[PDB]
Amino acid sequence: MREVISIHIGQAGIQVGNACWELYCLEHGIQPDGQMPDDAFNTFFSETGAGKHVPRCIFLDLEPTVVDEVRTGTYRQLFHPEQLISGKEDAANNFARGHYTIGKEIVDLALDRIRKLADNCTGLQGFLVFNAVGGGTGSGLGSLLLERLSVDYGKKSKLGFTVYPSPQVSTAVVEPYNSVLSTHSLLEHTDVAVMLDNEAIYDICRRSLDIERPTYTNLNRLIAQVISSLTASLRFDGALNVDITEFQTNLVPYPRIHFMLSSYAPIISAEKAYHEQLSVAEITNAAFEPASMMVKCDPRHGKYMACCLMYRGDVVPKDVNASVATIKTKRTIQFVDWCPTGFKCGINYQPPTVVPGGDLAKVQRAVCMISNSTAIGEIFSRLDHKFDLMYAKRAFVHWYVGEGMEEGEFSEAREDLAALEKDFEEVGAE
Amino acid sequence: MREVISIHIGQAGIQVGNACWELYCLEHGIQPDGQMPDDAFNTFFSETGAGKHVPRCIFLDLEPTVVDEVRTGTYRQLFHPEQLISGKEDAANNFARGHYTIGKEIVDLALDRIRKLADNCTGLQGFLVFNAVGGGTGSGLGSLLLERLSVDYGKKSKLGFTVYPSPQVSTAVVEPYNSVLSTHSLLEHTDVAVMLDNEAIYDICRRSLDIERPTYTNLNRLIAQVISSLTASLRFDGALNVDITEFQTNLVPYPRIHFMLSSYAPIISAEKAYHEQLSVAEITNAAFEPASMMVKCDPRHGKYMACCLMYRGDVVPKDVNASVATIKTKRTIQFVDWCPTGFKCGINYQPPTVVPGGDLAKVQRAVCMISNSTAIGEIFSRLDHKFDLMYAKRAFVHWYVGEGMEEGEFSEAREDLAALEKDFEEVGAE
Amino acid sequence: RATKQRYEERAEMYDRTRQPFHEHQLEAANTPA
Amino acid sequence: MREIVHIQGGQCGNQIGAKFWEVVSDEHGIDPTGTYHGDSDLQLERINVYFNEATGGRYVPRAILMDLEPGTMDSVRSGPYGQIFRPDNFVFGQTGAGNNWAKGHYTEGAELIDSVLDVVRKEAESCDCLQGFQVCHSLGGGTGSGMGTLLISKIREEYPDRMMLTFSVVPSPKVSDTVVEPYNATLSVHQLVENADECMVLDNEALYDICFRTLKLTTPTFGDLNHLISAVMSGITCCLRFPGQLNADLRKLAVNLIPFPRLHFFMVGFTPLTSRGSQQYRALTVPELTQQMWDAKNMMCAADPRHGRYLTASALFRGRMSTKEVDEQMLNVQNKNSSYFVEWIPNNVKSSVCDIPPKGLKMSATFIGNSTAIQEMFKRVSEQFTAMFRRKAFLHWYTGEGMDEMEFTEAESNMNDLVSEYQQYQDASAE
Amino acid sequence: WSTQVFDTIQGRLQAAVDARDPAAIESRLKTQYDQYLHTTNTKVAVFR
Amino acid sequence: GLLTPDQLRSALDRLHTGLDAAEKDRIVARVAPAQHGKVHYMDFIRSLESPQPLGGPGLGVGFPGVTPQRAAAAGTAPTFWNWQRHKKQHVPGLLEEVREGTFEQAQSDALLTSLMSTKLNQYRDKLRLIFRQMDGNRNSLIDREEFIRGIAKLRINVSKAQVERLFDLCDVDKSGELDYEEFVNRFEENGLASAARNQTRA
Ligand SMILES: Nc1nc2c(ncn2[C@@H]2O[C@H](COP(=O)(O)OP(=O)(O)OP(=O)(O)O)[C@@H](O)[C@H]2O)c(=O)[nH]1
Ligand SMILES: Nc1nc2c(ncn2[C@@H]2O[C@H](COP(=O)(O)OP(=O)(O)OP(=O)(O)O)[C@@H](O)[C@H]2O)c(=O)[nH]1
Ligand SMILES: Nc1nc2c(ncn2[C@@H]2O[C@H](COP(=O)(O)OP(=O)(O)O)[C@@H](O)[C@H]2O)c(=O)[nH]1
Repeated sequence: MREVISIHIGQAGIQVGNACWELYCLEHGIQPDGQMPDDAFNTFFSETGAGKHVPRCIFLDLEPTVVDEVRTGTYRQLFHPEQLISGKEDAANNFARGHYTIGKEIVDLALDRIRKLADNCTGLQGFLVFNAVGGGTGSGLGSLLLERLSVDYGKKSKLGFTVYPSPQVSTAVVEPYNSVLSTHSLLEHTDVAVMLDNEAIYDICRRSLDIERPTYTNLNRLIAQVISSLTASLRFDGALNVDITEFQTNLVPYPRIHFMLSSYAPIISAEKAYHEQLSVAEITNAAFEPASMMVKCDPRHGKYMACCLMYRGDVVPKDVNASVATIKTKRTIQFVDWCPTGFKCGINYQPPTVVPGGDLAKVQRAVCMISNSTAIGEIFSRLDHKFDLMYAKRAFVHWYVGEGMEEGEFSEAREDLAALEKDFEEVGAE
Repeated sequence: MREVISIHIGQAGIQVGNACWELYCLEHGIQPDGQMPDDAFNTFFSETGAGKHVPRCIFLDLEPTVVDEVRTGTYRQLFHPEQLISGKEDAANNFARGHYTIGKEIVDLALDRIRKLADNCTGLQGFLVFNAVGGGTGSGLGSLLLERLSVDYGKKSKLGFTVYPSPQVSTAVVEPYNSVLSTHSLLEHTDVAVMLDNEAIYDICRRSLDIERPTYTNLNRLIAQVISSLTASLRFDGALNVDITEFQTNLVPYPRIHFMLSSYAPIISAEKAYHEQLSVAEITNAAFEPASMMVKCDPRHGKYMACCLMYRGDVVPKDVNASVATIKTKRTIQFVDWCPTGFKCGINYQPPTVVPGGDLAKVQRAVCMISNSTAIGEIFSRLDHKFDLMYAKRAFVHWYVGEGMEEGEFSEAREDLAALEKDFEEVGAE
Repeated sequence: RATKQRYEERAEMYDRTRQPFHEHQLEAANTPA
Repeated sequence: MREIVHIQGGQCGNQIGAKFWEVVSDEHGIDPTGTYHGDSDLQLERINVYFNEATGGRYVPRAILMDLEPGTMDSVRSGPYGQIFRPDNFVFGQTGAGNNWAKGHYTEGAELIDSVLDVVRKEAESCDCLQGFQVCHSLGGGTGSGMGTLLISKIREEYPDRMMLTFSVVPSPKVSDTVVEPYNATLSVHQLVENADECMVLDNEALYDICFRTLKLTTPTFGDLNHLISAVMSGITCCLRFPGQLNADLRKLAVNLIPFPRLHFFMVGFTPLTSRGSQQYRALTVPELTQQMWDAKNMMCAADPRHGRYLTASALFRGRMSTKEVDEQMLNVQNKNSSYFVEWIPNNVKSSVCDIPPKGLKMSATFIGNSTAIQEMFKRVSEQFTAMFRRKAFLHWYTGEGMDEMEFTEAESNMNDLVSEYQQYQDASAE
Repeated sequence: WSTQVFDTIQGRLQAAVDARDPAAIESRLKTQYDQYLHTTNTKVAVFR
Repeated sequence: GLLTPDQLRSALDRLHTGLDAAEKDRIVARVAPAQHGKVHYMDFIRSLESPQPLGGPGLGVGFPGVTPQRAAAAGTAPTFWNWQRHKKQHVPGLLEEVREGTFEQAQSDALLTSLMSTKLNQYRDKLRLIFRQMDGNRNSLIDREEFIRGIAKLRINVSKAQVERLFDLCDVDKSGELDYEEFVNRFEENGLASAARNQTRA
C-alpha cells in the first residue's frame, strides 16, 4: 500500500544499492535466498505465491561488470534477473555518451521494467533514485530516466540521493563537466535531491568510526542507514509518523530549492559503544554538528530553512522537544527569518538494525537530520568555477561533442547553475 | 545533589587519584568494572543506563605513560575513555612548557570535558584539584586550568591538594622554581590549598607505620584516606555535618591565608592495632602531634589560626568537646589572640574503610585535622631562599624563558611569596 | 500492538530507572534540575 | 438519552479518540470485546449517550474514525480496544495529506467527505435525541485539521441547532512539530470560529509541563497526554451520563460559558492530578481540589490565565460533596482573584455537581475556562503565520491544491479580529 | 568604632609589620626551621 | 476499636442514620468481623467513606492519577519488552558448523579472515593495538580464550567452531598460543585473506 520503487543507476548507484538491500533484508528478516522464515516489507519487497520476496528495485548500468557482481554475489536469488539491466558499453564518464547515444535504448527498457514494477503497486509513495553525479552512466542516463519519469508518471515524488564530487578530492577529471550537466538536468525534475559527498562521508568514517582507511562499502553502509532511517516511517509505525509526501511539504519552501543536507547520528563503532550516554539531546547535538554532516559544506556559512528529524528507537517526544528547543536557543545554529518553526520532527518505534560485519554498533536511538539550508550554494559555487576553469580552454569538450551535444548545452548548464546560485542567495538574504 | 568534580593533573595527581578512586570504590561498594551489585555515590559517581557508575573525575596529563597505566590497569572499565586525557610531549618539569606552549590545547580539551561533566550535575559543591607543585604538568598546567575555571565557572569552591617540595630531600632541581611560580599562580585562584610534603609522609610511614621503605603508593594511600575523610560528610550523614562550602567559612580567616596543614590519626599497622585504647582524646592529641603532620613544619613555631576536625566512626560530641577542651588548655598548642574559638568539629558515622593490601589498620575512630596556621610561612621561607639562591645565578632560567616566560614573571612570583611571608607575620601578630 | 507496547514499556522502564539517566536533571529540560 | 456522536480526525485525533473510548469503556465497565462487565447499574443507566447495543450484550461506540492514511487506524485497531468500534465507521483514504490543510480540505478531503457525512448521518439518525457532535483532532496537521474543519462545516450545515464540541490540539508555542503548523492552525481556527459552537484548546507542551510537574513522570509518551485529554473529555460529559445533585449538560455549559458567539475557545484543566509519591500524602478535600483547579499549571493550554482575565469558568465536580462547600470555595476564589475575573459579570463561575466520581477517586473536578489569555496563543500563531506568509514559504503546496492566496489573508484577518475581541473584552470596563 | 578601635589597632599593626624587614623575617624563620631540621635529623623522634 | 455488629447497630441508631432495622443490618454486614466482632471503627469508616460506585477497577485506562496509560487488559505484565520480530542474522557466507573439505567452509574461512582483516588495519598500528588488547595477561602469546574474547569484542557474530578454526589456522606452531608474528601473518591487509577470498575454484 506504501510501495516505493528503488532505482540504482551507475556504479555508485548499484554499490549503494547493494548495501541498501542488504540492510533492508536484515531489517525485515528476508534471507538472501529471497524468502523469510506483517506487510512491513511491502514498501521494498513484493511477495509471491511461493513466499519468495523480490525487491521492487531496478539496477541500471551501461557497464556489465557492476551488475554481474550483483548477479554473482550473495544476492543472486533475491533480485529479479530482468530487473538487473546491463549495457554493453560503458558511458566512459561522458554525459553525452550516457544521455544521447548509448542511454536511449537502455533507458527505454528501464521505463518498461519500471512500468511493470509500478503496475504491481496498489499505492506508490514515489521513486528513490540513487545515482552518481559525476559519471556518464549516473549523470546522463539517470537524467534521461528522470526526465522520462517526470513526463509519464507526473506527480510521483522522485527523491534523488545524488553523490556529488567532493571539493578538492576527486576520482575523475571531467567530473565537473558531467556534474554541471546532470545538475541542470535534475534541477527541474527531481522532487527532493539529497546531496552526498565522498569526502564528507570519509571524514565521518575517520572521526566517528576511527577508520583511517575507509572504503566504498563503509560509505554505502552509512548511506543505506541514512535511507533506512528516512524510510522507516513507511514500514514501521511510530508517534509522529512522517511520509514521503510530508518530506516536501515540510522541507521544500520553493520548488527550485529542494536540495537537502543529510546527517546521521550516532556513528559509533563497537569499541566506543555503551561508553557515553547517547541521549536524545546528545545525539541531536551530534546530528547538528558540522563534522557529522554528509556534505562538505559548513552549515555555519548559511542559514537553515527547514530541518526534518527522523528519530528511531526509544525516543520520547518530550526529550525530542527539549533537544530541539536547545538547538533553537543555540546561537550557532541560525535559521531564516521567515521560518519561525523550521522543524519537522518524526519518531519511529523501530530501532535501527545493525549490519553484521559492519562497523556501526547497536544503538537504541538514532537521528537522521535532513535540512534545507542556503549553505548548500557553496558546493555549487565550487563546481561553478571548477567547470569554468576547464571550459575557458574547452578541455575535453570534443569528447562531449562527439556523442551528440553542442557548446550551447554547456553554456545553458552553466547559466542555470548561476541562476540557482542567485536563487539561493536571494532566499538566504532578507 | 552534592556533586564535586575531581581533577588530577600530572603524574603525582594521577597517582594519588588512583588511590583516591580505589578508596571511593571500596567505600561505596562499586566494583572496578563500574557497577555495584541510598544515592551516596552521587557526590563522586553518576549512574548510567546500564547501572554502571562513572566517576566525575578528569585525568589530565601531557605525558601518555601515566594515563595509559590507568587505561590498561584494573580501572579501565570504570573511568570514561575521554575523561582520560593524554598529551603527546611531557612538560619536562618546565612550568613554562606546561603553562604556555604545550598546555594550551590540552587545557582547552580539559575545559570541554569539565563542562560536559558539570552539565551532568544538578548542584556542584566545587572542584578538587590534585596536582604536584614542583613539576611542569603539575604546576603549569594545573595553574592554567585553575585560572580558566576561576574565569568561567566563577563561584565554585576550588580546593587544591598540592604536594610541595620537601625541605632537604627532593627529586627535581628546578623544583623551587616551578613551586614558587605555581604558588604565585594558586595564591589567587584556589580557595583552600592543602600542603603536602613527601618527606613528612615518609617520616609518618617510617615511625607510625614502621615502614622502613615507604613508596609513592603508600604516600598516595595516606593522601587518599585524608581526602576521603575530608569528603566523608558529603556522602554520609553524622552528627555535626560538615560542608565543602563551609570549609571556607570556618577555616579561612583571610583569603590569602588559605594554605592548610593536614594530619591524619591514627596511623597504625595491623600488628600495633587493638593494642592501645585509641580513644577520641588520644587520637586528637596524636593529630596535634608535630610528627603526625603531613608537612615538614613544626607547629610550635607559629600559632594556629583555625583547626577543622573531621571525625569518622564511633565519636560522640562529648568526646570531641573534651578532647578539644584539653587541647585548648594545653600550653604547647598556641592559638592566635583574635580567634578565641578557632575550632570546627565535625563527626561522621561512617568509619574509614581500609584498602586491602594496605598498611593502615581497621580503626573504629579516625581524625583528619586540617589547620590554618601561620607556622606554614616557614616552609615558604625555605622555598623562598631555595628560589633566590638559584635565581641569583639565573640557573635553569633559559629553559623557562625559551617557552615564553620572562625574568619579570619569576621576580613577580618571588615578590608575591615575600608578600605572603609578610602577610603570615602580620596575621600571627596582634 | 507489539511495537507500540515495546516502545511504551521501554519508556516506562527508563522512567523507573531514572527515578541517559541524568537527562531528567538537565537545566534546559527542567528548571529545578 | 441525549446522545453524543464522537468523531476522531487525523493521527492525533484518532489516538486521542482511542484513549478516550478506552477510558469511557473502563468507566462504563465495557470490556474490549464489547460486553458489559461492571456489576453496577449506574454504568448502564446512560450508556446510550456513547454506545449502541448490538444483537447480544455488545455495545458499539457512536464513534467515527477519520483518516487519509490507513496506518493510524490500523494501529488503532491493533490497540487493546480496537475491536469495540464498528468496522463500518472507519473511513480512510489511501494517500494521506502531507501535513497539507489544502489537501485535507479541498483535494483529498472532498472524495472522503461524502463517506464521512454518510457515516455521520447514519450514526445521528439512530439517535433518539442528539445533544451534538464532539470532534477530537489536532490543529497543525493536514488530514486532521482540514478534514475535521470540513466535516464540522458540513455537520453545522446539516444540524444547526445541535451542539458542536471540539477538542483541538493547537500547536505548542515553544517547540513546533511540523513547519506548516502556523498555516494549518490559522486556516483551521477561521473555520472553527464560524462553525464550532464550543472549542477546547490543548497544547502538547502544556501537557508535558503538567505531567512532568504534577504527575512527576520523566518519560511521558503520547499515551499519557492522550490519557489526560481523555480524562477531560470524560469529565465534561459525566453529568449527562450520571445522576447529579446539580446536573449540567453541554448546552448548559455553553450557555453559561459563552457570552458572545465568537468567544467560544476554552482552556481546560482536570483535578486532582497527583504524583504517585504524594498520592497518600494529598488530602481529597473540596478546597484542595479548587486550589489545584485554579492553578495556572493545571491548565492544559499553553497560555496562562494570569495574563488574561476570566470571562467565564465552569467547574464540573464529581463526588458526594457539599454544594455549600463548592459554592463557597469558588465564591472565595472569585473574591480573592477579582483582578483576574471580568468585572461586568457578577458571577463568573458555573458550578455543576455530579454524584458519581471517577473510578478510584473519592472526588474530582474538571475546569473549563473562557479567558482572554488565549489571545496570546492566537497572537503567537499569527506571528508565525505572518512571518511565513510574507515570504510565501511553503505556500506553493497550498496553492497547487486549488486554494486561493486570498483565503490565507481572510483567515488571518478573522483570527486577528478574534484576538481583538478577546483583548477588548479583557480591557472592557463596566459602564 | 572604626576610628577608635579598628583604625588604631590596624595602625599599630602597621609600622610594626612594616618596620620588620623582610630579610630579618626570612633569617629568623630560617634559624627556627633549621634548628627543627637539625633536631629532627639528629634525634630519633620529635615530641611536642 | 473492636466493636461488635450489635454495637455498630447501636452506634448507627445513636448517630441518627434514620435507617430501618434491615437497612442497618445490611450496613453493618457491609463489613465482616475478623474473629468475633473484631471490626474496628476505622475499618467501618473506611468502608463508608468513599462508597466507590461503578465497581472501581476494570479493563481500561482509568483515571490519570490511579492507573497508567496502558490498558488493564494490556498490562499487569511486562511482556513485549526487548521484543525482536526478527532474530539476529549472521554474516552471509559464514557457516555456523564446521565442515571438512567443502567449498562452503573454504569460502566461510576466506570471508571471515577478510572481515577481520578489514576490521583491523583500519588505521596504522591498529593490528598492534588489537593484539595488545587480545590478551589480558602480560605475555604476548594469545590463548584460545583470549582469541574468543577478542573476536567477541569485535562486533562479529561467529560461532565458537569457526573461531577455533581461525585459531588453528593462525599458526600456533602446534603450541596452542598465537604469537604476534603469526597474528600479523594471517591478519595482514590483503595477502592470504585476499588470496583465499579470490580463489573460489580452488
Ligand atoms: N559514495 C559512493 N560513490 C561512488 C561509489 N562508487 C563510485 N562512486 C562515484 O561514482 C562516480 C562514477 O560513477 P559511474 O558513472 O556510475 O561509473 P560507471 O558505472 O563506470 O559509469 P561511467 O563512469 O559514467 O562510465 C565516481 O566519481 C565516484 O565518485 C561508492 O561506492 N560510493
Ligand atoms: N606524594 C607523591 N608525590 C609524587 C608522586 N608521583 C610524583 N610525585 C611528585 O611529583 C613531582 C613531579 O610530578 P609531575 O610534574 O606530574 O611529573 P610529570 O608527570 O612527568 O610531568 P612534568 O614533570 O611536569 O613534565 C615529583 O617531584 C614528585 O615528587 C606520588 O605518587 N606521590
Ligand atoms: N496528544 C497527542 N498529540 C499528537 C499525537 N500524535 C500527534 N500529535 C500532535 O498532533 C499534531 C498534528 O499531527 P496530526 O494532525 O496527527 O497529523 P495528520 O494526521 O497528518 O493530520 C502534531 O504536531 C503532533 O504533535 C498523539 O498521539 N497524542
